[PDB]
Parts: sequence; C-alpha cells; structure tokens
Amino acid sequence: ITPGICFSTASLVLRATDVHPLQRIDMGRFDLIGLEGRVSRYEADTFLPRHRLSRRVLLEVATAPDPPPRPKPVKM
Amino acid sequence: QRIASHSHVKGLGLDESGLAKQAASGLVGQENAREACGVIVELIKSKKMAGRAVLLAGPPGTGKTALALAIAQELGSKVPFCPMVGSEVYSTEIKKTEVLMENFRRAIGLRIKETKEVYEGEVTELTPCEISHVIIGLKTAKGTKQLKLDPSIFESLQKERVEAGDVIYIEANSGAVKRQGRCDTYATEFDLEAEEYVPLPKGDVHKKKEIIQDVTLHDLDVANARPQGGQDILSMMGQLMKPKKTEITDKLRGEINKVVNKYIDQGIAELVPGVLFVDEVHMLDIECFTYLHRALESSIAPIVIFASNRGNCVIRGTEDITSPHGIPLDLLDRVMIIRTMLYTPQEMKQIIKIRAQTEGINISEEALNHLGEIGTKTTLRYSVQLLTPANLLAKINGKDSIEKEHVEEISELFYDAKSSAKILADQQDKYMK
Amino acid sequence: TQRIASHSHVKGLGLDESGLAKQAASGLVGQENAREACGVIVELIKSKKMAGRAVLLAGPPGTGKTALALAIAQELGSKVPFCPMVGSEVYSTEIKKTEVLMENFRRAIGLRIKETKEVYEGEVTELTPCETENPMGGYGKTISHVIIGLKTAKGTKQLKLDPSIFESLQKERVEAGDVIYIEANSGAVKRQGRCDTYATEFDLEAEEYVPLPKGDVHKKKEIIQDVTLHDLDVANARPQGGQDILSMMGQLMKPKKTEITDKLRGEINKVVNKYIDQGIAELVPGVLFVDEVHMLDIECFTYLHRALESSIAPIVIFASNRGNCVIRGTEDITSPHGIPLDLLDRVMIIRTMLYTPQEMKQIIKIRAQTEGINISEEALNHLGEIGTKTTLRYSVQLLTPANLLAKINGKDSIEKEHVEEISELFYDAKSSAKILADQQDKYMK
Amino acid sequence: QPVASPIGPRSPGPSHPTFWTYTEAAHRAVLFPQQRLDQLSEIIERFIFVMPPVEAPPPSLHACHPPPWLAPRQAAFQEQLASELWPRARPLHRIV
Amino acid sequence: VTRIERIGAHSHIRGLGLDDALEPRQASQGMVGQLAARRAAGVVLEMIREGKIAGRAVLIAGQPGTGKTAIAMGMAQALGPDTPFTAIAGSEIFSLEMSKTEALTQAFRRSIGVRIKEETEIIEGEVVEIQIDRSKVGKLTLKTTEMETIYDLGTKMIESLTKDKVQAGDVITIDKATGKISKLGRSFTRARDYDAMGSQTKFVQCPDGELQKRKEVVHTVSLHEIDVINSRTQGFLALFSGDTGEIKSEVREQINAKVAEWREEGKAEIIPGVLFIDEVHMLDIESFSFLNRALESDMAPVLIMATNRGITRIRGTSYQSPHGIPIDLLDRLLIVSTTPYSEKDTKQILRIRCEEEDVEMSEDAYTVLTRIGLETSLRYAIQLITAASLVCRKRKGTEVQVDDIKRVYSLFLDESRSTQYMKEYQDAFLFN
Amino acid sequence: VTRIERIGAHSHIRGLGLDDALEPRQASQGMVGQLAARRAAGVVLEMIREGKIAGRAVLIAGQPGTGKTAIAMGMAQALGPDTPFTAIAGSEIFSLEMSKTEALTQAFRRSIGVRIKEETEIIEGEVVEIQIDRPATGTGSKVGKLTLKTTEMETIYDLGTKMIESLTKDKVQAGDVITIDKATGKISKLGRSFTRARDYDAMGSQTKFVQCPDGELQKRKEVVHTVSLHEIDVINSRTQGFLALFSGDTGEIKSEVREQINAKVAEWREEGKAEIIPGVLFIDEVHMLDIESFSFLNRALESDMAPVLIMATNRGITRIRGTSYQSPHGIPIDLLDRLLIVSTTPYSEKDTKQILRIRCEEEDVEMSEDAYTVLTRIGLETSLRYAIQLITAASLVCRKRKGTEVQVDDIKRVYSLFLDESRSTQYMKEYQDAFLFN
Ligand SMILES: Nc1ncnc2c1ncn2[C@@H]1O[C@H](COP(=O)(O)OP(=O)(O)O)[C@@H](O)[C@H]1O
Ligand SMILES: Nc1ncnc2c1ncn2[C@@H]1O[C@H](COP(=O)(O)OP(=O)(O)O)[C@@H](O)[C@H]1O
Ligand SMILES: Nc1ncnc2c1ncn2[C@@H]1O[C@H](COP(=O)(O)OP(=O)(O)O)[C@@H](O)[C@H]1O
Ligand SMILES: Nc1ncnc2c1ncn2[C@@H]1O[C@H](COP(=O)(O)OP(=O)(O)O)[C@@H](O)[C@H]1O
Ligand SMILES: [Mg+2]
Ligand SMILES: [Mg+2]
Repeated sequence: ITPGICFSTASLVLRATDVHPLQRIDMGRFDLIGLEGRVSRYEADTFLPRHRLSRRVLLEVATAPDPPPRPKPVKM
Repeated sequence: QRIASHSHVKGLGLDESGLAKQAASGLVGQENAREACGVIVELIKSKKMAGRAVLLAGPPGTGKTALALAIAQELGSKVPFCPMVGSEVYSTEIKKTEVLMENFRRAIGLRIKETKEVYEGEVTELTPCEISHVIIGLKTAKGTKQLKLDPSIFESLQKERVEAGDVIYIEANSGAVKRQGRCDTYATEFDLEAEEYVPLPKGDVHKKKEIIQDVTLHDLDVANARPQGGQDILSMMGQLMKPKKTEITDKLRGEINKVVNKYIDQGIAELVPGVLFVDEVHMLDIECFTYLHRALESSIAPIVIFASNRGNCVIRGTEDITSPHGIPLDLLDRVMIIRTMLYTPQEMKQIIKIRAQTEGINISEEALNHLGEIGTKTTLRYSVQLLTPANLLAKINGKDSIEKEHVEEISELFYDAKSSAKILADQQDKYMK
Repeated sequence: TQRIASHSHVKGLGLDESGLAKQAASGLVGQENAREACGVIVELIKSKKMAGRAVLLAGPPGTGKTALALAIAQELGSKVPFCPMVGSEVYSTEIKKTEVLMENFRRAIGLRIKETKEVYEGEVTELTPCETENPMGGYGKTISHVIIGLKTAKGTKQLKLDPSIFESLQKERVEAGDVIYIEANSGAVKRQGRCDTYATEFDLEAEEYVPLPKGDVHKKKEIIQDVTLHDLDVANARPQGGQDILSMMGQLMKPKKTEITDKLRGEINKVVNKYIDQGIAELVPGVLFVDEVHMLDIECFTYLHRALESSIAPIVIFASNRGNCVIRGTEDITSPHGIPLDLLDRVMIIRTMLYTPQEMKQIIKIRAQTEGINISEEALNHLGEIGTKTTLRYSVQLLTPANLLAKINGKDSIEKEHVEEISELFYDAKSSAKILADQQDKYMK
Repeated sequence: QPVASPIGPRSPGPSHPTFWTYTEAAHRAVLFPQQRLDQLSEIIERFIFVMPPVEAPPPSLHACHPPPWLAPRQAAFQEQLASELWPRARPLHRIV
Repeated sequence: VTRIERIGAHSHIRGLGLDDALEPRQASQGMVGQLAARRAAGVVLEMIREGKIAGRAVLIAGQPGTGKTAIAMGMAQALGPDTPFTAIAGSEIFSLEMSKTEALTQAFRRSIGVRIKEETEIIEGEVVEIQIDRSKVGKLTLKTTEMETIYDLGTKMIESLTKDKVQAGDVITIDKATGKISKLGRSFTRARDYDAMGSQTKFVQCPDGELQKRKEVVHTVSLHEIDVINSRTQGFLALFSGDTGEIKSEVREQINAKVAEWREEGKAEIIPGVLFIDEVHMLDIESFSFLNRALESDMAPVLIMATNRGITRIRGTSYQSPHGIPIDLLDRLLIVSTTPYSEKDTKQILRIRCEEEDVEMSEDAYTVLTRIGLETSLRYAIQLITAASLVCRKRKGTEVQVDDIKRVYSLFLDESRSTQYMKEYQDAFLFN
Repeated sequence: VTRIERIGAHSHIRGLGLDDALEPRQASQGMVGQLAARRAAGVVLEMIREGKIAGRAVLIAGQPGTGKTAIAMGMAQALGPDTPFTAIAGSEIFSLEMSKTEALTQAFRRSIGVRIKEETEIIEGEVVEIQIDRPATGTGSKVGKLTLKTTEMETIYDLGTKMIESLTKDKVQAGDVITIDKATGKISKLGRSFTRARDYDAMGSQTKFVQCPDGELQKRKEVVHTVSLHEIDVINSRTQGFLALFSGDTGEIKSEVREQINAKVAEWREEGKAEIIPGVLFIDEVHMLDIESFSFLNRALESDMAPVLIMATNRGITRIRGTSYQSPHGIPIDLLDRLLIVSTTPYSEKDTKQILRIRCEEEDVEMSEDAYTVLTRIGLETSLRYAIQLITAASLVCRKRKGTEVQVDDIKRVYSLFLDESRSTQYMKEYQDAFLFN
C-alpha cells in the first residue's frame, strides 16, 4: 500500500474556464437535447400557443387584489 | 515438472577466473560467448551503469536464448529478468513505444520494507455509531480489545456478514476485512448450520508484522495510473468502464522516480536494476529502434540483451533499407555484440547427451553416434527432438534404452525441413501456391 | 411487402413432383438444370442430416443466382432459417471477420421450442383457509389448504391450494376483488391488478384496474417459439435484465459486438441438446446464403474450411459472377471464381447459363405482370430486342418509366412509342461507356 | 426494452399476446450475471488469487485557494453515485 | 436580415421546370437546358412519388459542370419536404465508428420516412389542492376556467405526484392510460412574483374547456431513427451525438415487422424517399458490392447517384470501369447523361445567377462573361459575377461593365492560367 | 430427432485406428491408408498422453485432400475429453480486440488444464419431515428440524439459521431427495421419491420418481474442479473477467497476471493441490500466420506451460505472409527447425473406395458395386471431396425416384447436375467474356 500522489497546482488554474454570469449569455435558449424526455409535442404545439401569458394578463393579475378564500366543502 | 527446451541450462559454466569450462552447467561450447556473458553478468551485478545494450548474434540453434537464460540463472531470482519477444510491441491497446517503456520499467525491481497492522480476533460487539462508524470488540486467547473503525470498514464487515461470534482478520493498511468463520466454540450448538468454523486466534488482538515486498517500477506506475486503493465507488467505476491499458505519461514516471528515491533515502527500500531481454529484435520496426535510442540513453534504463539470427536483412517498417542484423546501424553503434558460432559434431553429441539425460532417456553409444550423424545433416534441433519419440518406440517394444533401430524408425517416420523442402520441390504442381 | 422488389415474382422453383424443372413455373423461367440442382439441395436441407455442405452458384451476372437462392428459401418456408449475407459485411469496425462469419453460421441453425403454459385466471372472490379439527402441537390453528375462488366472464372455479401460498398471497397483497393468475408449472401467485368493476369514474389510478378476464379460469395453450443459436449466444454474452452493477454498465455503455467464446457456444450447444432430448425443442438447421463471396478475403476463405468441416454448420450457399479474378488479400493470385481452389474443392458448383431471347421476353412479361403493368405485344417484342442488346436488367427497368410515361400520355398500356422514348431518355452501361470513350478527354481521371 | 431476445418483456398477464409468445425454456437458456456468479462460486473461491503488487489511492489535486464549490460538488456526486451503485456491487464481493 | 441560409451554388434552383407532361421548359424554376436529362429526372421523380417500386437506382453522368448536382437539387426541391431526401457524399460512409456497409444501411434507412399518428386521452388542469393521508391514499383537485373536480389517488399516483413535486398552482397533464405526469407550467398569482426563476419554471394561463381531453400527435420519423431509439436504453441520445455504432440486424428486422404492424393498424404510414450519393466514385468495391444487394430489399428507397468520371479505376481495385463503378452495379441502374452547355445556355445561366445575386450587368459584360465561361468554365464565370459586382461597388458604380469583368479576370485566375504560370516557374514549387 | 451435431466432413473418424504397437490397421475407426502418417500421429499422441515434454511442434503437410485434418480429428477423438484440444484456424488470431501475440497466448493457455481434487463431506437422503418455526412478526431466530432418510438410516437434524434459509430458498419438501454439502451449505435437489398430495390444485403433472439413496447419510466424496490457464487468466485479470469468459472482451491480459498464475500453479503442483493436464493446440492452415506470429511461436514453445502444437498446411514453397520471402510451407526456416514434419501421401484406388464405403456407412447410404466403381473413378479423376459430396447427392436423387440403392444412373445424374472445379473452369473459359473480371 502506497500513499497517493499529491499533485499541487496554482489556485488560478482551477478558475481558468470559469466565466462570471454577467459575462456570458444563457445557453439554455439553444438547449435541444435537454428537452428530450421532459417536454412533449402537446406542450410545444397545442398548449403553449394557446395558453402563453401576455403582459396584460400578468399586469392585471399582479394589480388585482387577492382572490376570495376558497369556500369550505359542503355535502350537497 | 515438465521438461522444456532450456531445462538443462543452469548457468554459464564459468570458472573463478571467468574462463568458460568446456562442458559445465548444461553448456557445451560458445566459450567466448559464455565469457562475454560472464562479463555482462558482472556488469548487471555492479548496479552502476544504465541502459547498456548487448546483442547476441549468430545463426539459429547457436544457443543465444540459452545464453540469455543462463545469464538469468547466474543472476538469481531476486534480480528482475523480463523476457519479451519483438512481436509483442504490436498491441491494439497502447503504442509500441509505450509497450517498450513498460517493459523497461518491469526490469527495475524494488525491495521495500513494509509494516502490516492487523486486527484479528473473535467479534464480541459490533455497535454502529451514528455515515455510521463502528465500535468493535475483538477477543483472542491472550486478551480483549475494543476498536473504533471507519465507516468503510463497517461496510466491509457488513458485506462479509460479520456478526457477534465470528473470527475476523482486518488489515489496517488496506482496510481489507476478511471473515474467516464462526468461532469453534459454537460448533456444537447445531447439527447443520451451513457454517465454516475457525479456532480462536492465539496471539494478540493487534499485531504488527514487518515484511519485504518485491515490486517493480512498472507496478508503481500501474497502481498510480489505474488506482484501485481508495475502495470508493469511483475506483470501481474506472475499473469497469476503463479496463484497457493506457499510455502512462512521463510525469507519472517522474513522480514514481521521486517517490522511490525518497524511499531509498529513508532506508526502507533497495533498488535492483535488473535486465530486459528482447529475443526476436528484428521483429521490431524502425519506430521502435529509434525510440530505443533515447530509451537506452536514459540513466534509469536497465541492461538490455538483444538477440538476432538475421543476416543482411531489410529492417521492418522501411521499404528497402537493409542492415546487417535487421537492426539499423545507429542502434548497432549502441550495442556490444556477442557472437555465437556453429557447433562441431562433438559438441552436438555432447548437447544431445545432455538433453537425453535431462529428459530421463537412456541412449546407447551406437544410437548416440547415429543421432549425432543425423544432426550433422539437418540440424541439432531436429536430432534432439527425436529423443522422446525414439524412447516411446523403445518402451513400446519393451526396451528401456534407445537402440539405433528406434532412431532409424523415428527418422523414417518424421522428416526434417530440408527433406520436406525436397518433397515440395519435386511435387510443386500438386501443392497449393 | 406491398412494395415490389427485384425478386418479388420468385415464388419458388418450378419443379415437378419428380424434380424435373418446368420451363416456366413459380415465377422462374429457364435455368432448368440449375433449378433441378437447387431442388436436390432443397431436399438436402429438408433431410436435416447433413452439416457444413456448401453449394456455389456460378455464372455470369443476371443469370438467376440470387433468384435461385431466394427460390430455395421460398421452397423451405419461413420455418427454416435463411440468413442472407453479402461478402462485404465481414468488414466490421467492432469484431473480426471470422467472428462475423461464425455469427452468420449460428444464425442459420434454428431451434423450435414447444411448451405448454397452464395458468389459472380470475377475480378473487373467496380466500378461505382450510383448518384441521386436530391442531398439530395442540395449540393454535393449523391449515392444510387455502381455497381461492377465481371468477371469469364465463365461469367460476375454486382451487384447493398448498398452505405455502399464504405467503405469496400476502407478498402480492392479494385481496378479494383482485385479478390474479397462478401458474401450474411454478406454483406462484401474481396479482395483475384489481377488477375494473370496483373502479369509479373519479379514480385516477392507471395500471391498477384491469378488465375481468374473458374465457375460462383454466387456460392452457401450446407455445411455439422459434430461436436461433446466435440469439442464445448474444443473449448470454451481453445479458439484459440484471439488477447488478454489470447489467447497469451494459445499459449505460454503448452496445458493441464481442468475440463470443467457444465456451459459451459449447454451453449453448449442451443446453440445446438437453432440450432436444427432453422433447422440448426440435432443431431446424437452415441455410446461410453468402452473396458476392468473392468480396471475402483470404483469411475469410481459409476460416471457411474449418467452418464447413464442422458438424454443427448449416448448409452454405455461395454465389459469384467473377471469372479468373485475383483473390482479395493476396498479391497476384488468380482463381477461377475469385475463390481459392481449396474452398472450391469443398463446394458443389451449380452453373447458371445466359438467357435466350425467348426466355428474356418471358421474364420481362412476368416482371410486367408483377408490377401491375399492361404491355402490348409490339412493345414487349421491342423491349425484348432491347434486351438482346444491352442486358436483361436494363429491359426490366424500362417497364415502370414507360408505364409512367404512358399514364402521363393518357394510356393504360405501354405501346412501342413509350418504350422508344424511355430508351432515348435513359442509357445503358454499354452506350454510356461508348460516350465516355468518345469523350475521354472531357471527363475526369 | 428487451428488443429481439428469447426473453420476452414483462407481460401484464394472460390477456396480453406477449404472455403466450415466449417460453420458460428460452428464458432458462439465458443466464444473468448473478446466475453466472452462482455457477462459478467454487471456481471463484479456488482459482481467483492474483493480487496487484502495489495498491494506491487515486492522485489528488491540491491548490492553496481552490474554488470553494468544486470539492462539495464532487463529494455530493460521489455520495449519490455510491448510494445508488454500492448495493449493486455486492455480488462481486468475493472477487474483490 | 442575414439568415443562416445564404446564396449558394444552387440557390437559384427551385425545381425541374417541367409541365404536366414532364416536358422541360427552356428556362423555368431556375434551370436552363439539359432538356433530356431534366425529362429523365422528372420521370424518376414520378417513380419516387408513386412509391410502388423499391430499390431503383439512377446514375446522373456527365462532364464536370454539366448540371448533375443541379438536376439532383431540382429533384430535391420538386419533391416535397414530406418525402425524405437524404443527400450524402461518397466520402461520408468512411467512418471511424461504423463499417461502410453499416453507414450505407443507415443512409438507406434514413431515406424512408414513417409518419406516426397517436391519439391519447389526457387530463389537463391546474392543481388546486393535493391532500395525502398517512401515503396510502389521498385526493387531488384539478380545475380549468370552466370546470373543477376531485380525484381519488392510489399508491402509484401518489408516488408519481410526490416524485415530480407537484403542488398547488401547477398546470399539469396526466395520461389516462399510463399515468405519467408532465408539468406544463404554473399559474401566476400575486404571491408568485418571484425575483429569480429556475431554468424550467414558466408561467402559463389556466387551461379552458373540459378536464378530459384527447391529444393527437402526428410526426414523421425515419427507419434509422426508430433503429437508433431501440438500439440501447437511451438510444435517442445517439440521434444527437451520432454515436450509434453498428445496430444489430435483429433489431432492424423487429422494427421492420413492427412498422408493418403499425401500417396495418393505421398508426403509421410509409413514405419511401430518395438517397442521393454525390460523387459515388469515392465508394470502394465493397460498398458497390453491398449496394448491389441492398437495392433488392422491399424497404429500399430510390438511389440517385452522380459521377463525372470516365473509364477510370475502381477504388480498392486495379480494374478500369466506365464510371469507376463495377459493371455489375451499372446493370442495375438507368443512366441519365448530361450534355455540355451551348453559348445561349451559358448566357442564360449567367443571367439567372446575376438575378439571384442581385447584380446588374450590361449586355457587353454578359457577352464577355459568356465568352470567358465557354473558354475557361461556367463556374469561373459564376464566381467572376460576384467579383465584378464587388469591384463595381468599390468604384461607386451601379452596373457591372466590361472593365470590371476584365479587372477581376486579371485579379483571379482559372486553372489553365495558374497552371501555365506554375509551369513558367516550375522549379520554385515543391515536389513536381 | 436430430441432435445439434450432424454428419460432417470428419464424422466417421473415431480415432487413429492403431494397435498396441502403434501399427496402423488398413481400415479401422474410420481411418483408411495414411499408414506412415497415422503411425507418426500415434507416436505424437503417446507423447501428448505422457505429458512430460513441453512445447513440442508437429507439422502435418501434404496435398489437399490427403487426410491432414482427418488425422488431426482422429488424434482429437483418441485423446478424449479429459485432455484439452483447442482447434483453431490460422485466420482467427487476427483480432481487433487483442494483438496477434495475445491471441496466440490465449490459444496456448486454453490448451493447458489445471485440475484441483479435494474431498468433502456430503449428506444425501430422502426428506421425511421438515419443520421450520419462525417468529410471526419482526426479526427473530428461526428454529427448525429436518429428518433425512436412506435405505439403512434415518437421522433428525437440528438446523441453524443459515441452513434454515438455504432450505427455505430451495423450497425443500418431504419426499425430496436432497444433497447437502456441510462446508458451504449448498443444497441441490435431485428428484422426488414420491408424489405430492393429490387433493392440491395447480400442482402440474407429476414427473417420474427417483429411488431413495442407499448407504450411510454423511458420505465423503471426491470433488474435481478443472479449469484452463486461460480461464484463470481471464477471471484474475479484472473483476468483470468471469463475464469475459463468455463474451470474450478480455482485451490484453497483463504479463504480470500470467506470471503470477504460472508461479501459483507451479506452487500448487509442488504442494500436491493441483495437477496440470497439458493438451494440444491445433492450428489448421497455419500459413495464414504472418512473420510476427511465427516469431512469437518460436519463443512461446520454450515455456514449460506450453502445450503440444500441431499445424496443418498444404503449401509448397510459398511467400510468408507479411514478408516477401519464399519459404517451405509458407513457414520461416527458424520455426521449421523446431518441429517434426509428417507427410501425407495421396490415396490409391482401393483406399479411395474404402473411404467412400466408410462415408456411405456414416451417411446411411446404400450403394451398388458398379456405383462404387464409378464413384471411385470420379474421385480419382476429380477429387475425394467431390465424390463424397456426390454420395449424398445421389442418395437424394435415388430417394426421389422411390428407390433403395444408389445406382450408376443416380451418380451420372448428380455428376451432370453438380460440377467439379475442372468442368466449371472449362465452361467459364468457354464464356470468359460473360464473366466479369479475368
Ligand atoms: N551450448 C549449448 N549447450 C547446451 N545446449 C544448447 C547450447 N546451445 C543451444 N542449446 C540448446 O539447443 C536449443 C537451441 O538453442 P537456442 O538458444 O534456441 O538457439 P537460438 O540462438 O536459435 O535461440 C535449445 O534447446 C538450447 O537449450
Ligand atoms: N430464370 C429466371 N426467371 C425469372 N426471373 C429471373 C430469372 N433469372 C433472373 N431473374 C430476375 O432477373 C433479375 C436479375 O437478378 P439475378 O438474376 O438474381 O442476378 P444475379 O444472378 O447476377 O444475382 C432479378 O429480378 C431476378 O429475379
Ligand atoms: N441547367 C442548369 N440550370 C441552372 N444552373 C445550372 C445548370 N447546370 C449547372 N448549373 C450551375 O452551374 C454550377 C455547376 O453545376 P453542377 O451541377 O454543380 O456541376 P456538376 O454537374 O459537375 O456537379 C452550379 O452553380 C449550378 O447551379
Ligand atoms: N485416410 C482417411 N480416412 C478416412 N477419411 C479420410 C481420409 N482422408 C481424408 N478423409 C476424408 O476426406 C475429406 C478430405 O480430407 P481432409 O482431411 O479434409 O483433407 P485435408 O488434408 O485437405 O484436410 C474429409 O471428409 C476427410 O474426413
Ligand atoms: Mg457536382
Ligand atoms: Mg484440411
């Protein structure tokens, strides 16, 4: 049994590939392979074109007061 | 023990002054070559020079490989001796230069002192301690001890199904847990338990043993390039997903050099430079020869013995470049050439007699003379190979010794290369291609 | 199946019951001697008592070698394995050529397995232990059977089972109203969901509710499964379905063909022999058809000697249209069919001849019938004349362009003018070669 | 999942056509790795003896001021991989 | 703006320029001349559209620059995007990962399209409440803009809901047959005004209509895609990476049978297409031998090929054959020959290229450029079109004149002039 | 029913057909003629059986169809299954997974068998009554009792927890004849002495019974484990090696592993734990090996773990593969010096007729004397293999016409239907232009 090899390097080397978020764009807008097994044709083709939010709806919901409390169930 | 082609070669048969006795240690001739090999053996034993190359040159059957194995026998089993054939560099996993470099490091051995820490006893308490550690109680015939061990050791104990009453062996260095059996004291409780019982250990619970380990530089390189000592999931993953050899870098070899130098300085390691032997060197190509230039120029390299029976032959990997031994002239400038000669009929008879004695065969003088005559034509190898079939024929006929009739009958049954060549030439139109 | 391929008209060898070849039958025209020899080879395959026998179909291109092999396959039927293969396929980036050949050899040896699967289906109506009036040991209750009531669409049956099934029933969480099946050959209970009659429209479970089984509670059937030795070899070399780390690695890693060892193949042979002796399985030795055998190299040809000498090998059919060509992998060694003379000594050669104009006209008419094309007598004669020159393949390939051209012109049959226009539009090999030779400077290389 | 195999997929029951297509004889001619290990237990106990001459842990990368997120990320990855895969490696215990 | 598709060598070709009788017009849809070849291409295109006959091979042969690839692009354009058209070069079958026959098999199976049609019942709504008792049983409330209902959950449904961490406000769909849950988005409320959002969260409107819905999905996949999907556990990943390897023939046979079953059941339709191999002379003898018998399958598309070789050497052999293709394969295919263009055809092609690139040229410039194209080559004149346009724009001109064409002729050399200049200084260049 | 093994080329060869003095009989055990070659093969077989000399090489050389492979198969059949016999072709060493030297090393090591013999205590009996008491709920110690019976004994065993678990997993019931190994606790069911209760349902059709074992319950039996050096190398190369025993995929085994195995096997041999059973490697068509492979063969035969190597080649003075050198048999002269060569002479008329008779007997084909004469003439004119193929061809033609004995007409019919190399080459010369490349 031998001790492992302790390989020492400069701390700056481990940050060579790191880029600050304010210096890089969002690559998730080109992520096609990440959608497989998670996103369906229904969501992309039928649902989202109909049920996308609009700025008007978002503003109306944000400005409107809280909805009334949901009524308690009644056996009727 | 089976009798191989070189089983009679026990040494170089040299006297105290270095001169070669005529017949000694299973060697009959090649006195000049044996004396040169004695000098090479002294060079290897000096452990001072690095990368010194020797070429054994001569026709086939002149005992080049016998002389290399005799050098091995003179050195002893402690000194590494790596035999490789030139055809073995053509691997489908790593480059030819990598194969050569790995064989170079295999020739350098290292005797290193190591201390093994052992926990051995019957388990009396196995209490997890919340990742969960283990508190274990071990008893022997001399005492009892309680130990706190790492969670990895607890996982190993669980995998071994160790329960209270089992005799276990723990190696603290490698964390290797072995369950040996249920203690013998419980062997009477049942009639069919499906258990293997083991007596109680009779020493102490904790032992320290110092042993000498024989390793090579290649072993260290492999251990640090394909690690399996962490016992973690990543090591298993790397072993299963990457089982092939890899081209170990010069950086790893430099680190191993530093580690071994540190060990030698600490006084716990001894270096044995050792020998590499390449038998069919002409099978290497020009890339291998060019690499061997720089490899032999290294101050870490071992002593390399090369062999060749080729004449003025085209170097493999070149189109039409022809060199004296199949070896480019640049590498021949870096080698000491030991020349082997053809054997006289008397030496052939001596070798035949030695091989007969080695194979446990009694041969009459008339049969020995006839077989030496058979070896004068054809080859010595062919004459030696007729000993066992002739013995089998004599045994079938009820004779305990080989007579001339058995040798004649066997030679009639089996042809040599020249006779087969004559048959092929006479009937070229009937054989394929 | 609906699309028409080049050998869609070959329905077998047009052989009389005595083996003589009819002039035109089963889609085949002429080649009477070759067809008779192929019928003898079909009898050899059906006899199932010979191994490693090889047949070479030798003749000029377009003489029915592939058509004859496919006719043999039609004669044998789908029961007999028939593994087509071209010689270029042995060159793989994953396994060696000998391994490809061995795998194709094992694909041709089939195995037919017959077993009876007896099951008891039903919805559990009753689950009652059968206690004993004398409890063993004096205390507690002892049970000797467990009565399970199984209900199906057209019946209801009760089963007095072993007491040991109580553990299986609890492990499967079988209760009344659940649909289960019990296998006689194993004595195990499997819960295939709950009956759908107890499901409400407001439930959201997906695989929990199952329809009440139709038919009888006791279902038994004979299962015939056809497998090949290569299937067993591959399934054992790279097994699928384990839960250990090695199976997980197999699922993760990219699949790759491996060099299956003689140990695994010998084990498969032993298992197959055991099944045959038990009466479970019947061996179905088939045919390996290796088209373009001349594309094999000298290593493949040499390996074929040992492969054919084996007692497990199928009957191999080769085909080569080469003359005194140079064997691949060798430097300037010429052999009569591109095949070394050592392998020619191990094969029976069937010769295919060229077609007379009448046979070409018959084949063209058959191909037109297969493609759903009506062709006039004058157009057929012109196309046969075109086939006398050029080749037969060229003439049969003008049928669909001429039919399309007629349909565009508004006619339901091919006339001579349509064939003439198609012949003007499309060139054959010889005419193109004449153009190339006449203008060799303007072309490349 | 088992495409083109003598082993059939997991049929829900006899109502499915796959139930009556595959045989138990074909299933018993295919051995999983665990069955292979059970078949070679005596061979594993008697003929598996070769030990590497040297044993080392993997080389470790050390920096004075590393990114403080690299080590915890590697630790979490290793922990998850071990928790998912170590139970599956238990059959190979005797070989190791 | 500048889109990713820009002016290429065949951007001016929109079709084969034929009428209803497949008679080629002199200049239609961007094609000039090659009347016989275009008519043959149209006949082959009708054969492709019918789809009845399998494994038909056509070779477009002719001198370099005679419109072979132009005709192939015209066939591809005239053929709808619905019908597959796999265009590969001969060199692309030499792969380090799979054999040549495997590459050709994958190319063949990429040329057959399978259009699937699945109809599935789903539940679609916004999650209002999830109550789980203790996790054996629970209730789920879903709502739309016009409906609201409560569902009783089982063990597996509860486990699936907990695994996906479905909570209130999530807009989800549940497949009735399989029970799988996919999250479409979440509803926006006043309290969900997040300052930071996860990479997958998105706000959607609550669905309207009825909670139970039918989902119809129609998509076109090729046989190669189905092969890759079923090659391994996550084989669809190889449709992005390309690390397919050599797919087992048994898998391909199973998929052929399954596709036939789908076709009988009405769940799939087969659209055989075209495999165009450009510069086939790069194929080796093994590839040609494989092509001989690959075309004989019932699932073989139309193989269109194009070579400009005369009687040359077959790759991998020492034999000479009329197109570099062995005569055995040449008997399996119909040859469409392209003739050299005349002066009128060259001028018309130059006019079409100038219109495509939006370059104005004088008639004298057109005459000079046509003379250059006849003397050197048509492609050289086509390149000079853009060169002269740039030079004209540099001197603040609006129409290319003869001076611009002469200037770019002096600046840029064709092969003949460059070869002459090299021969003048032959010793300067290396390895003559 | 037809087994997986059918009538092949060498199915009639059951051995070399020699007497005690290794003198070949004219026709015995399928072999006909080749007296000198068969005697040499017998001497080599005795050398193999003695198993004392390592790395002996024999070359069987002769014209095509002279019985080289027949002699090799006779040697294999005379050796028996106890001694390993690895038969490969020369082409098989060219592999994309491993080097040629590695493939040759594995082939060599597949031809040496290591056998471990040990004695173990074994309990074999008929289960009379088994009782297992387990806690109703929660973890607890199962207690059980087992009764085993032979014809002369009956003992009641108190069972431990692990034996209880083994019996529960094997589902051991009364009347089951079981075998128990005391050390490992493995239980193997080998039959039922009688049927289960009839009143039970879903039990299936009861098979045949097995007679109860006699003698004492706990006997001592000798267990023999035999593996080859290659199997040890593969299972020791890596953790997943045991799967590599079936999938191949061994890669290149480290030389360190092989050296350790050689040392351990030598130690076992010295300690009496294991015996080495050297075998034979038969490389058919050795001329496909290149110079690198031959160079490896030269030195690999010098090991004490090397088997007997038998090669077959029908080449004359031919170019060695991978070189431009002409050598006898396509083999370098350095390797030809290390081996004895056994020449096979061509067959005469009577030997050909006797071979045809043996083939007809193996194929269960009845032939007339005139048909034998015509077939022997055809075999002398064309080749032996062609006549052998015509045997079954004419059998099928005769069976088609509802006959019982193969006549001259059937042989003529198959001679017309199936062509030899000579007539095919003649007909191809007649239409030389129609064939593609000449
Ligand atoms: N001087 C010698 N004395 C005894 N045996 C010898 C001698 N030289 C060679 N031999 C034996 O004869 C055989 C041929 O020698 P070898 O070393 O193989 O020649 P090569 O130089 O061709 O390798 C071997 O069995 C070897 O042990
Ligand atoms: N005797 C025949 N009867 C009917 N069709 C034939 C006959 N011979 C060839 N064909 C057909 O002609 C075409 C030529 O292919 P084929 O003859 O198989 O070429 P090859 O023999 O060179 O492989 C195929 O469509 C084949 O079905
Ligand atoms: N008939 C045609 N109509 C329009 N453009 C053509 C025509 N023939 C060739 N071209 C154009 O000339 C160039 C060369 O023709 P191309 O078909 O690529 O040559 P090749 O036939 O040698 O492949 C391309 O830019 C192509 O668009
Ligand atoms: N002496 C013999 N005795 C019996 N059968 C033989 C004999 N010689 C050849 N045969 C048979 O004839 C065929 C050709 O012989 P084979 O050994 O294959 O020739 P080769 O020397 O080319 O290997 C085989 O079927 C073989 O079994
Ligand atoms: Mg082009
Ligand atoms: Mg042979």
